[PDB]
Amino acid sequence: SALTQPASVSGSPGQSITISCTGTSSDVGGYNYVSWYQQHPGKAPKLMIYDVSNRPSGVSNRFSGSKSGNTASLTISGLQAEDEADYYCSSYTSSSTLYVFGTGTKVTVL
Amino acid sequence: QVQLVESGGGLVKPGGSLRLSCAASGFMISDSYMNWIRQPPGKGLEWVSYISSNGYAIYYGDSVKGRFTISRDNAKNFLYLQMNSLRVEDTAVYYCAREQPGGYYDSSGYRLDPWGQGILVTVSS
Amino acid sequence: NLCPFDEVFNATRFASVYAWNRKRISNCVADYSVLYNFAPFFAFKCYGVSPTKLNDLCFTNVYADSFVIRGNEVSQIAPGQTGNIADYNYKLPDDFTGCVIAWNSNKLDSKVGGNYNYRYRLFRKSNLKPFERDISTEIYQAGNKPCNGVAGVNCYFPLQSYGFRPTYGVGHQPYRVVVLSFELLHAPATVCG
Repeated sequence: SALTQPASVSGSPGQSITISCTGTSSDVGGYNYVSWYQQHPGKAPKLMIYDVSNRPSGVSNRFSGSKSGNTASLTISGLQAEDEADYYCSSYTSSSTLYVFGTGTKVTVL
Repeated sequence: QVQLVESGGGLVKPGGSLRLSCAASGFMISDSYMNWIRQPPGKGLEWVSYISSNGYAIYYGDSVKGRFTISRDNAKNFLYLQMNSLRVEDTAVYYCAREQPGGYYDSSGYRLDPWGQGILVTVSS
Repeated sequence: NLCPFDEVFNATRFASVYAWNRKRISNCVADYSVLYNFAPFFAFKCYGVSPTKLNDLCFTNVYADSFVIRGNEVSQIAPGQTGNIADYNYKLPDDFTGCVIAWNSNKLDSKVGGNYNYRYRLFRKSNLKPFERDISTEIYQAGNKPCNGVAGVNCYFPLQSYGFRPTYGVGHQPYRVVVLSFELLHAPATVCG
């Protein structure tokens, strides 16, 4: 039981990106508790968003989460440079395992 | 503000054991639900275990079941996770993270907010 | 100045029965028309008042207690009824007035293998007066100074886990519950609307 998160994306400052994160009908769809964390190489992953629409402190409005059925999808606007980092979609389930994670996305800017 | 520093990891031989200590600073570890996250080198993240506030609810990862005991030192205010009878596939970095909505009237979904610095373990000859 | 109703019913994590939580809500305009939204509302009943008339009167001080109990014991939470959920766990008075609300939530409190997070005192020396909660840790006796840390034929641990599983019969799945209690001595009106 793991979420399927895509490989990688690429764009220049000013473009905008989306990232898909699918799942089953027990972890993502049916609970809508998915969250998203970011990790630069060499730092503990830091919380980016949770509760989808709930953006936490400090985060640039440039991130926009959304959940449709089973799929979840992030959309980041105003392509910058710091975007160079891994992004993991995580979720809380109801069988064994109270949290799963996505394969991981590498976001690189051209 | 609130730090989660780790200590106790490093190199080991296969079959042996080791113990990781998670020290919380900036707040009280005796009332914050905790849980460990393991990440192999060059892969994603994976769940390890979880302690509750009660101390009476303990949930292990399905793979670390049967080994990898967990506990808390509410006297020394740390968390301890002893990995016992390790194998070659467990080499990874480990993070000690706390669930944010640890209050009693949160009406807010869970999220691991305070992250750990993380320490590595390597299992081979 | 509305009242925080959708902040206690929308709570993310409840307390266990034996250490139930109380919260005072006052100095605000309370409306009981929004409560119908959440859950199937397996039980919503009042003693001393009728809900259709409840949106009108003003009260002295209304309290709210929340906890989680099994699904075959919901009946035990009633004025002056005997059983095992209102003898040593938590008890309400025989002259109670107010309302009770419960909704089986087996989708957020039951994991696979038994959710061992909510317990209740099975052994108590003497029953309890209304609206008192006991958190004192003590081992039951066995015709001798009770085992100081151990368990024999008797000398069992006071608290027993529920172990909720997602396959039980309806009467064994957990049920979130909340109780409203208020005086109507027409004391200085503090809440209505």
